[PDB]
Amino acid sequence: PSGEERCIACKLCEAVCPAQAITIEAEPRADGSRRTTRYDIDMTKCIYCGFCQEACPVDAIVEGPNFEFSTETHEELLYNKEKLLNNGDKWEAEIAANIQADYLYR
Amino acid sequence: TSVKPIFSRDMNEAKRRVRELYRAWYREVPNTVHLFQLDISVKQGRDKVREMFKKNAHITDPRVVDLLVIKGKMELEETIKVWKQRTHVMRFFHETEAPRPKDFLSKFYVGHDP
Amino acid sequence: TRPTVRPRNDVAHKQLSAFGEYVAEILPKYVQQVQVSCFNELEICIHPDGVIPVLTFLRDHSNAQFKSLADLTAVDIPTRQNRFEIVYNLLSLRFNSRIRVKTYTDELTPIESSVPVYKAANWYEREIWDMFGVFFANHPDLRRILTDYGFEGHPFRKDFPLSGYVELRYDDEVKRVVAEPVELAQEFRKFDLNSPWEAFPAYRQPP
Amino acid sequence: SNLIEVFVDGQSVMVEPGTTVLQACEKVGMQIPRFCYHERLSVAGNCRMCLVEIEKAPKVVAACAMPVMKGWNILTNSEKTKKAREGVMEFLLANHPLDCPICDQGGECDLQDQSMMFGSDRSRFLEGKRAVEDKNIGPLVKTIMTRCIQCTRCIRFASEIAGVDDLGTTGRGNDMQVGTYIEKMFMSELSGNIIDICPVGALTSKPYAFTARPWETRKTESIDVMDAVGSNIVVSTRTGEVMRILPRMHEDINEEWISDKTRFAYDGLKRQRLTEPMVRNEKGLLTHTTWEDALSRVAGMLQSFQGNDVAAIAGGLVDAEALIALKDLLNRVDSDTLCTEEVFPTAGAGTDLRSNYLLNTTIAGVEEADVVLLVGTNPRFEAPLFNARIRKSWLHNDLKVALIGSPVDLTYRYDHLGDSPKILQDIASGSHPFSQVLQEAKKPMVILGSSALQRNDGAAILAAVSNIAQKIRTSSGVTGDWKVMNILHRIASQVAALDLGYKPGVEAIQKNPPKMLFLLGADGGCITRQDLPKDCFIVYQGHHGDVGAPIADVILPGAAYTEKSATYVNTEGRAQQTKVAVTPPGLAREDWKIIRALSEIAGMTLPYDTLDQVRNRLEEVSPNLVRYDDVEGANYFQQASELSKLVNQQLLADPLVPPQLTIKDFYMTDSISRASQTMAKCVKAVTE
Amino acid sequence: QLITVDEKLDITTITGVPEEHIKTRKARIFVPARNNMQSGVNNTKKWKMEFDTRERWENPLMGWASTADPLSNLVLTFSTKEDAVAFAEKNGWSYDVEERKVPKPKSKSYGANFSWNKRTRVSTK
Amino acid sequence: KVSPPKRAEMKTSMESLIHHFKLYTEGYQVPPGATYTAIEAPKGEFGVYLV
Amino acid sequence: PTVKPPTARKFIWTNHKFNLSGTPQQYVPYSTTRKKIQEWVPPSTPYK
Amino acid sequence: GVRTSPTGEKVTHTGQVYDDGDYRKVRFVGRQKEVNENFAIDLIAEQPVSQVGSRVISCDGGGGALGHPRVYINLDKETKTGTCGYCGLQFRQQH
Amino acid sequence: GLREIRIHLCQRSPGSQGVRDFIEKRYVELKKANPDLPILIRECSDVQPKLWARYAFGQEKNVSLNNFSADQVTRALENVLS
Ligand code: SF4
Ligand code: SF4
Ligand code: SF4
Ligand code: SF4
Ligand code: FES
Ligand SMILES: [K+]
Ligand SMILES: [Zn+2]
Repeated sequence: PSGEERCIACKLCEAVCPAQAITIEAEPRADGSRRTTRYDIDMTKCIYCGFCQEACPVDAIVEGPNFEFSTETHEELLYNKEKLLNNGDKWEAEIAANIQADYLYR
Repeated sequence: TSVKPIFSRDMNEAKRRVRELYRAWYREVPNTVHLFQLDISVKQGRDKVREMFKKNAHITDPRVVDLLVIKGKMELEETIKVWKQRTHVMRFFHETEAPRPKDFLSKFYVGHDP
Repeated sequence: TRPTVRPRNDVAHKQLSAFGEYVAEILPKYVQQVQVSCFNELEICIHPDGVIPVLTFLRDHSNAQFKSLADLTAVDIPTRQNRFEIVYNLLSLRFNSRIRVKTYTDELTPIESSVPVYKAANWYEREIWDMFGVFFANHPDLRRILTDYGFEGHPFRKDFPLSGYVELRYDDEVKRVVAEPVELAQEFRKFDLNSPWEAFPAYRQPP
Repeated sequence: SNLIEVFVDGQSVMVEPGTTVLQACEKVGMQIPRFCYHERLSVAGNCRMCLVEIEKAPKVVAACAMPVMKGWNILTNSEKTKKAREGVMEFLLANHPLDCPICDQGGECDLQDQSMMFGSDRSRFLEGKRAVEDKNIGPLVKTIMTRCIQCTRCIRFASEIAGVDDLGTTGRGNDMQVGTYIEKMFMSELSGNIIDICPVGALTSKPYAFTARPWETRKTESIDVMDAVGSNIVVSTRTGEVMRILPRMHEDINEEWISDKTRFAYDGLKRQRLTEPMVRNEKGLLTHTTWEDALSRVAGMLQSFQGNDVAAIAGGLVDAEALIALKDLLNRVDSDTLCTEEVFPTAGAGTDLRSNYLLNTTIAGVEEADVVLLVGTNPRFEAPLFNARIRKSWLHNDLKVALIGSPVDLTYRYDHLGDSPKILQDIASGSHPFSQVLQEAKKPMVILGSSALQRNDGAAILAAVSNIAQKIRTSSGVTGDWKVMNILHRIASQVAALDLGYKPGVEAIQKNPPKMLFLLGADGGCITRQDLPKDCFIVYQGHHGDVGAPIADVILPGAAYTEKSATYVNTEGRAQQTKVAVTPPGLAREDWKIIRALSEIAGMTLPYDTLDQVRNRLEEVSPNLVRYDDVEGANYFQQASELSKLVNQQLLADPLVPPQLTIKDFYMTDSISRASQTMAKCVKAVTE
Repeated sequence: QLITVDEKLDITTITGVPEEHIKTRKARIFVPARNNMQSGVNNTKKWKMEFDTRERWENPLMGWASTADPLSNLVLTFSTKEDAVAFAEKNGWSYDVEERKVPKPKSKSYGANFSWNKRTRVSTK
Repeated sequence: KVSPPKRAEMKTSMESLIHHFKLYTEGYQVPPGATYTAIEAPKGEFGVYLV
Repeated sequence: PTVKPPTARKFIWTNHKFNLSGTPQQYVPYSTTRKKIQEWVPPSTPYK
Repeated sequence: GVRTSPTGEKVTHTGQVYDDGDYRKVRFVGRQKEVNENFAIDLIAEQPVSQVGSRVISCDGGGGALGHPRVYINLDKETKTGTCGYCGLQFRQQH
Repeated sequence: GLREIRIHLCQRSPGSQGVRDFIEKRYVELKKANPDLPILIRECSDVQPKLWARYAFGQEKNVSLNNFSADQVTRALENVLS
């Protein structure tokens, strides 16, 4: 809620990803925080299996409800950290409500 | 050093099988150039066939020779029955691959590969 | 009475042990080892010379009747001088039982084709030849079945790289699909996952 | 003979008396769980994770501290044993913080791994946890002390291995805290090893923080080149980048430790790098060019000079392959002026006899010595892992150590004989009381530092020290095969260069100034343009832009030790080879290949094209250079002593003062460490 | 019936491996060193075969690590040094073998911590 | 040690966090062995020979 | 959302955006990390 | 905050920006560079420090099982605040 | 002219006994005579003993010394030095 990233660069999502679709680099931020400098998802490697959001200990990476994001070029499906943070800012209102409905089954 | 043979008891039987396969490939090249409508000539096809046989000229194990002949025959059956396509037949010629240097200095300039 | 632990079935274990030695008594010329797993599967380890006698006996014998070849495959273990293990999984409908028969071979030693015993073996043996390079003698029609035409190598060998040696693309200059040495925009990332602490003392090997 | 019989799970094993229960289990291939125990530290017995049942004995014993008894049957998988482990693991995890996602130890944590293998799968702790404050102990080690499990490994390592009694425990009970009590830095030259021994993420590497996880790193087994010890390391890389350096166990060299320079200077490989060939433009400024142009200019100049007009200087991080390739190249123009920056006296036998310039006792031989004489050396900073071996003997063998030189802190009490080089003549004549100790000693060891030979009377120093060892061996009372005389080196490339026949020191260049000069990684500044003709042509081949590069006419970028498979000979004479962890950056190339390519352009092609072929060449020059991990013995010390006495020399009146007197001079001693931003932090911290 | 074949096993022409990746490669046969960050020794039991490291470069689009080396990830496990060498001989690879490094046996004594007159006496527990 | 803990427990208990961490990185170890397991799949017998 | 409005956050987009593929404001990938190796810079003055 | 490089390219929260002469910025010509404008480092620093009356406090990020793993923070040092290693919230001891 | 002499021998093999005898006996006098000539004696186990001579411009000749006597070794070096 404060606007801080949930992701702590633990790399559990990267380890479990069946498709090796996640690439992560991290270092200490300008303050002492443990944060990513690279967070990529190759959406053309991803199998949309959801293991990454299961593996995440802080609910940082989620699969949202959007399924209407087909593109005209391949490169537009290679998401870097800026694109994914924008997705979270774009979809948080729906995402938080969906997690609210399902987190007691998890 | 006692082992189970594949087809040939010794290297003289094996070389007989090798010569027979070479004849079958030699006879086939004119048909392959015709059926697949290749822009190479029959000499080029037969030169390539000869090249493939000479890369293995140093084998002395009849079981290894038996397998190369076995694989060579499957390779030929794919061609005669047109299970292969033009792309598969032309993969032997590496047309789109640029020439990699073999001398030291040329390798030195491009990168680190020995 | 232990909700999470798989129950044992010692009756089936007893029955399979008795049959395992029954097969060893009838086929001593070939059988090299018989074992029964803790989850009750019987494996017969035979000399490769006995593939036809052993499979024929299991199919035709009145106390066997393994009329169905469920699966036939190979395993590659590079540390063995006979690196390939050939595995036959058979099912007997009459006695509602399964049996596994295993043998071995290397890159240059042929294994007798079992198509005369099980016609199901025809494609299974082509797959083994295709993916492992094991040659099956007297096969009615041995050729690649899964790999691309003209493909070179046997991908299921442990020393064959995951991504192979060649990749394909369409080239406009020659107006056809071409094969070229493989380059990956992102190399597959090898993970070292094995923990350095032993997990199963029951399987420890002598030092 | 005296072996007693015990049983592990009913299997008989014969062990020496005094063997612990934990050691008896290892002989049948079982590893008992542990936290506080470490085979190179004193036994503690506090974590209780090694508790194991002895058959028909009511109480479980601490397997790490309990000597076995004849006939004992050690039930290492009993219900009693397994339930002891579950209880102990449960207490360890009660106050432990839920940190694994943010903890650097994650994935290579003994607490995680032994919880998985020997612990329960859930928690019944329903209270709040302890939280401890963090403690600053310098820029190299981060402390998140709430993760500490009070195993005291760091305390025992700091005291026993580093010889520093700064770490301890304060308070008691559940509030007992590991630390220094006061605000204090733990900045030993071996301090980084407490990161490795700490079983949890309580002590982690500050430079490495958060950058990688264990499972995703590729491990290249290599050799350190920050000193002449030859420490075995593992370079951890990920996606073509070097992430950290770890020790690699070698009992006869570094055991399982490394120095801080070895561990933390790798970040100097990421900065100030030579990545492209460079030549001087039309205004005398270096500009990027291609390899073809750069090599042509050098080859053109090479073809116009001969004899004394061509010389070379090999720096401290050069590999044997580059050394032999450059020697052959200059030989083909009849030049013999192949020099090193590091001086060795060429008087007498010089480099003719390997025994004259080697650590003949070997590193592991220190553990058999009974008296050690150190001359003109601060082994603490010149060879940190060699000084740790001395302290190990000083501690476990009651070794007697004496020193001639500055009274530096060696981390163990020694007998300071004085810093005057004249003291050596008194020992030899028998006047000095310490002369009697050497006669008494049954395995004496005299060690002369290579730094003491950088003086202008190094030949006198070597002859004096060599003389003392000569009397000891002639005096009898010493087993024949024991070696007394030793030279302790500090430069990774020195021994290989002396083996190949390089002249030690740049004296020859000063004697006969050349017209064309090769600087093979030479960054000591021994030769500058003021010692050379005005229009001298200087080629610098190296991996860092430091001292040599900014004065060169041509720059040929080479590979660092992490970027090539190259041979280095340590101070014992043992040859070792690195492996490629990552490839050289940019346009840089393997160093012997640059010389081989330059030879073809110059029309003087060398007769080897591959790494195996150049290594066959090394065998021709010195066959020991391809016997990896083998220490070939060198004899004929009597011959060296005879020659050394022929020419009288006078010692100077300068007292022996090593180049390194305190820790601040340890961190930067070469191009890589000088470009390391971590080493700069260490220097700032220890001087502020 | 069996035949006598009096040659060293050599299968490089029936493995499909390209010429470049048989004779330019250098296999290393070794037992992996213990990860010094942990005390467990279970990853030091088997012999490994790995090949020489080659170039990895940055993908222009995303910055990923690209490779043109098909053997970069190929690692083989063997029971003994002899098995690994035999596998490399018959495949035509040049190899370097490294002796297994077993930890030395140590003399451990808890009572040494309290010595009457030795230096092993500890100043803290 | 086989099935990951519930998320609420992973965020409260030290044992659960450790086991979650290890299951989603290393995964559980399987005792050595081999099985041919088959079911009556809709298309017939579907089996795995898992080593 | 009229009856059950969503939770308001400062960082949530106030203005929703449709699919921008094929337009000047489409997403273009790039590496988000900085250069890893620093190259030596030669001195700017002559001295040789 | 989102600076702009002298060329005009926006600098990201990771400090990334193509330098002058880097051809790779051609990929943004006629298009745009995707940059998230909500820098987490700035937002977290706007949260007020929380005063607590105990030596140790616990943080789960808020929201119960929707937050992060619960950690306990020590507040003994008075020269600084106690920070949560997961969410970056700061705590101080009330006298 | 001659530039360098390298002698390789085994520390223990009986095939190197003559060379070991030469080094122990008459190396000091050979070096005393040729002060500026490098005579690199390099011992390595299980190597065939051998004499290497390097002349101007990188030309090298090697002479085997296997099972040579201390006298034969002396003859071999005299040929090289002359
Ligand atoms: S959903 Fe996609 S990114 Fe996530 S684990 Fe599955 S394949 Fe990987
Ligand atoms: S998204 Fe979650 S699982 Fe992935 S690195 Fe970040 S915190 Fe770890
Ligand atoms: S020390 Fe180990 S158990 Fe403790 S938080 Fe770190 S990884 Fe987890
Ligand atoms: S800091 Fe680490 S090594 Fe030191 S006592 Fe705590 S857990 Fe043990
Ligand atoms: S390992 Fe024995 S009590 Fe700690
Ligand atoms: K640690
Ligand atoms: Zn928090």
